[PDB]
Amino acid sequence: HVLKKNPLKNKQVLLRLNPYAKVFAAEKLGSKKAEKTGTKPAAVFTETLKH
Amino acid sequence: IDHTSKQHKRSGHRTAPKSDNVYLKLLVKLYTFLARRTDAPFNKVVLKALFLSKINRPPVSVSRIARALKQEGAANKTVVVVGTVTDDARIFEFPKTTVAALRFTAGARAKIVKAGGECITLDQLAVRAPKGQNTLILRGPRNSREAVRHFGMGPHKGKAPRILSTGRKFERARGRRRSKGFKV
RNA sequence: UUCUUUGCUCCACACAAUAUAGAUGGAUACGAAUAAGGCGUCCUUGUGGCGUCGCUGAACCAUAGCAGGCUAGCAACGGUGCACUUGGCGGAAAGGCCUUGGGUGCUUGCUGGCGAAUUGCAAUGUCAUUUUGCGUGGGGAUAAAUCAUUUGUAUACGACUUAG
RNA sequence: AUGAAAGUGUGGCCUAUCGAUCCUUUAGUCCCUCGGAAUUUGAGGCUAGAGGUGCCAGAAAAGUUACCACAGGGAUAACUGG
RNA sequence: CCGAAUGAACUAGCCCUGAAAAUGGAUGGCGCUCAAGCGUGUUACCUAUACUCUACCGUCAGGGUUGAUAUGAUGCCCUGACGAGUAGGCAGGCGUGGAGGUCAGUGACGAAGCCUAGACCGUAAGGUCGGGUCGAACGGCCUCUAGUGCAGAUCUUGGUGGUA
RNA sequence: CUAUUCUCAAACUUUAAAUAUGUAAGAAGUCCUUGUUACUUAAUUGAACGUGGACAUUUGAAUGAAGAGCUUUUAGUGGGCCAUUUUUGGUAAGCAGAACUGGCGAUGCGGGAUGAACCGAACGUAGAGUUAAGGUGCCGGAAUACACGCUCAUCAGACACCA
RNA sequence: UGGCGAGAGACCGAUAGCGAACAAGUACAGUGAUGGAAAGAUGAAAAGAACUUUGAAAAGAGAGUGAAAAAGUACGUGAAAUUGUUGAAAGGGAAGGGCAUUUGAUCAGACGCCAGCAUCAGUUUUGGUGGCAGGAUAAAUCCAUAGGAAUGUAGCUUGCCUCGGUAAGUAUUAUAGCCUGUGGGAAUACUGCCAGCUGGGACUGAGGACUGCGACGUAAGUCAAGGAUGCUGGCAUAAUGGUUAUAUGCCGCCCGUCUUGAAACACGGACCAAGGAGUCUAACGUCUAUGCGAGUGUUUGGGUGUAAAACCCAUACGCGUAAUGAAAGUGAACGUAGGUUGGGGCCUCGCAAGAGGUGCACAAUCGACCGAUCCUGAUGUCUUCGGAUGGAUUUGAGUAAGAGCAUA
Repeated sequence: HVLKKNPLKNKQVLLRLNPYAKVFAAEKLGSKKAEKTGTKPAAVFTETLKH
Repeated sequence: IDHTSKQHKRSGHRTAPKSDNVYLKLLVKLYTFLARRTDAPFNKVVLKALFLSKINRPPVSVSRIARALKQEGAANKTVVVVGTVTDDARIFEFPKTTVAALRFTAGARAKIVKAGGECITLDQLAVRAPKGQNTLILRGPRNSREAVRHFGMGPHKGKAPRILSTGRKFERARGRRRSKGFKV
C-alpha cells in the first residue's frame, strides 16, 4: 500500500472490496421499481391535512 | 489539532546502555537478536536489565542466591543476575548451582566454584538457554542505597536529614522534641 | 554662427543603433428629449398628419489569393490604392476634412492555366510605432549669449536695470 | 465526681479570648553528668509548666536638613495631555 | 347649496428639530440617491500559515533485518502520527587559541593573512574552490584542554567621519 | 384588638431553582459453611480477619484512552493585564477590587482601514483543491447580482467590540 | 610576590604579557604627597637610489639597485570606518529589506536542456445525459361531474337617439368565461439514491528485480490489479538555470532593553577595528560513567626512574560494615529471617485459551527484633544493690541474607 486509490472509482478496488459490486451492476439493483396496484390513500388524514 | 497529550514525548526508557563498553554492546547485540527472534518473555527482561544503570543493577549477594534456591521446586534452576554477584561471609552452607552474571567478585567466584558450581556469562547462558529454559532472574534491593533515606523528607515523614556531622548540636534541638518548641 | 573645406538646417536613400504602460481588420462624427423620440413620406410648414423602427454594437463596413506569386481572358464604366492638380473649409488643441479633373497600379463581379512540398506533428516564428547619428546628394540661411569692463531706477552674494 | 441507674464529665452549649529559640524560675525523678578516684554544697543535664515578644512565625532604638548627598523609580506626587 | 369617504385619539419605522470648540479632515479614500443607504430573503463569487490529497525536511512511536548470506546493527529499511513560542530546560552540531596521536598530510614550482556584483556544498552555525596581492608557515581526522565566538554595557583603547 | 389594604429587605423568611458540587455503579465482588481472639455478648451473640467451596459469554451503565503508575533533581516566575457573564466601592473613569472561563503576556497568519486583548483560525518547506471570519462600484481579488419594501436630509446614512 | 645563580612550561605573544619587549618609573602633570604614558618588524645584504632632465626648493618624471621599490629609512603583510579617480547603474519629500517575474551584466552544470501528444494512476473543478425512490403514491394543468357567485357574458328591459350607438337594472352561460366540492388518469417540480454512462480543465508521477489483493477470459495469458510510461520534435548553449544590479505589483516602523503595554514625544547606540562579561577553588546534593565490591581509597610518605612523568609499596587514616539516648548506657533471628494481598520472570499440565506451583525487585499491610520513654518487678543480695519476666493509642534519621568506597 504505497497509494490509497479510492474504492468509489478505478472500478478495480470496487470489484476487489465488495465482490457483490458485479451482481449489483449486472441486475441494476440501484434501479428497482417494483410496484404498485394497491392503492390506499386515506380517510380523515386528508381532512386534518387540508382543514 | 487539540493535542490530548505532550507531542514528541520520548518513551522515557533506555533503548541502549549509556555505557560505551565494547563487550556490553556485543552482549546487548546478542540479546537484541534473541529478544527479537525467540519470542520467550525472558529475553526482553535480560535486554532491559543490560540497559539499566549502576544504581538500578545493585549487587545480588551469594546469600540471596542461596535463599532463592532454598525455594521448593526452584532448586536446580540457573541463577540469572544482571549485574554484580558479590560475596557474603555470613553464610557457610552453599549448594551446587550455575549462576549467569555480568561480573563476579574474587570472593563470590571462590565460594560458587568451591561449592562446585559454574560461573556463567550471559552469552555462555544464551548458548545453553536461548529461551531462558529453567532460569531464576534475581535483582538486588534498590531501596537500600544510602541516598533513598533522604527522598521526600518533610514533616512528619521519618526520613533522614541531609547532614555531614551526626552528634548532638546537629539537627536535634527545635522541631525534633516537644521540649524545644515542637516535634517535626 | 564656419570658410582651415570639414558647421547648421530641410528633403530622399541606405545603414548601425535605440526603445515600446504594450497595432496584430476599421476610434464607424447630428443635436435635443427620456411621462420621449429616430428615419421615411405628405403639405393649411407645424409643439402637423400617415407610416415605420427600437426591446442593444451578436450591429455596420471591411471580409478569398506566396503574410497574398506569375499569367489567358469574359463581363463592368465600377470600386480601391501611390504620386499630382482643382477649388474650398476648418483657430478650442484648427496640423485635418473635403473636392476636382487626370495619370498610373490592383480588383475575389465571373471563367481559366501554372506555382507553393522538406518551417519535416506546434514553437511570436519575426512584417507595427518611436528616439536616432550615420555616410551619401540635392535645396536653403549665413547669429547670439555669457564672463571681464560700465551704470544705479537695483543690490547681502547671485540676480535686476543700464552703457560700450 | 455525681446519679437509683442508664449514662454524662479531659473547663465554660458552639463559633474568638492569645505567643518560638536563647535566658531565668518552678514541678517531676531513691534519675544522668561534672571525664585521675571518692563524699557534701555548687553547676550542668532529662520530661512538663511559668516570666514575651499586640510590628501578635517574636530587631534592642528620637528628631532635623530651605547646606545636602548616592543607587534607583514614571511601580508614585508637584505641569501638560488622555 | 356641493356630491362618495371621512373625524379624532393613539402606536411605531426611516427622516427632520433638539445637535455648540477650537490647524484642514475623514462611512479608510473616492464617491454613492428605484444606492455603492437601511431591513430582510436567495444564489453565485473572492481568499488565511485553517481543512483534504500529494511531495520533501525533521522529531517521536511501533516494527523488520547480515540467516552462511563481504558494502556501514550506533547500519540499512518498513509503517504511523506530529511540527507556534518569551523566561527556561535538554539534545545535536558549527567556529577559535593551545595539547596527545595519526594522515610517511600541504608548502618558496608559494604557507598563513587579506581582497573578490566568480563558483560549489550545507535548513544553519559554516565549509570548499577559482582569480588577485603576498612571502614562511599551515592543515584533515580521533581525542585532551580553555583567558574560545560580540552590535549594543552614556563599555575600553585606537582610528575615522557628517556637520564644514 | 379584629378582619381587609398599598409597597419593600446585602446583614428578614415558610417555600426554593438553573449552573457548579459529594459518593456509588462490583474479584479488594457476591453467596454458603466453618477457624482463633486476651475485644464485646446473658449466650454457642457479635466484630475484624480468614480456611474451604460456588458464580467469569452479560467482568455487572455510556464514551474515550493519545500507554498507565512511580521517583529523583533542578530552571525560570512570584509587578501581570484584557474580554462576555456574575459582582463590590464609586457620579464616573482607558478607575479601584473580586468569581468562573477564555485570551495577551510568550502569537505569527486572514478579517475589523489602522490597533497586544475583538472575530476566524494557531504556524516545518512547497504544489493543488476547498473554506473560515470578512466582503464582491472604483482603489481592491470577487455580481454596477437577483427579490420585496423603506428613506431625500441648506448637518442624510453607511457593519458588532469602537470611537 | 626580596637578593643572586640555574633549569623549566598544554602560560602571554606588542590594546596581550609586568606600568615598562624600545635611552620605563623614561617623557610628562601637580606646590607637594604622588600620578605616570605612547612607542617592536625595509632587505640576505644598504645594494639607503650614481647619473640625466623640470622646478628657486621640497620634490617630480627617467636611469639604476634589488628576487621583489605591489619592500624608499612616511619602510614585512596592509583589513574596515573614511576618502580620490575611473568604470557601471538608479534617483518627483529619505534610503535599506521580503515574495515574484521582466531587462542588462555575468557564470558553473559538456554532458544534457526545453517542450508537444497519447494512454494511465492519485487529487480535484466544470458540464452533458440515462435508470430508479418518495409526497395528499405531489399539489396543479387536464377530463367528467354538482353547486354557486361576481369586478355580471350574450341576450332581456328603461333612458338619451345618428337606428348601426352608450349608461343603468335584469340573469347565472345563453352569441364569453370564473370559483368551490367530489371523482379519473397522468406528468413535471422539490428532496433522495444508482456499486449508470459520458465529455472540458488543472496540479502531482513519490517509488524502483519478483512476491500482494483482485478483475478478465474455455484457457494460455492479459489488465487501469501494492506510485508513468510510450511516441515525437527542436536545442546542445547562456537557450533553461543560478548570482547580481535595476524596474514593476504587493508587503515591510529601529534595533537592543525594563515593561501589563515600545515605531514611540521612554532609555543606549555617529562610524569602524581590536579587547570585552557565569570563571577557578574548598566542601557538598542529585544523576550518570569507571574500577573494585564488605570493603574501598597507591601519590602525606617510602622505594624507583629513560626524572616534576611512569612503575612499585608498608603502617595507619577517612568513609562504609550498627543503632539509639542529654548522658552513664544498652545494642538487632519465636518462625523457612515471619504472615497477608499484589508482583515480572521461571517450572508443570496441556494445541492454544488457561489453570496450578515457585515468586526477585518494589508497593500496601499486620506482626517480630535493637535503643529511648512509661510502668511490671523473679532467682537473688555488700539490705540496697541486681532487673529476670512480661506489657504500653509512646518514640528513633534503626534490624529483618550487607552497598559502599575511590575517581570522572
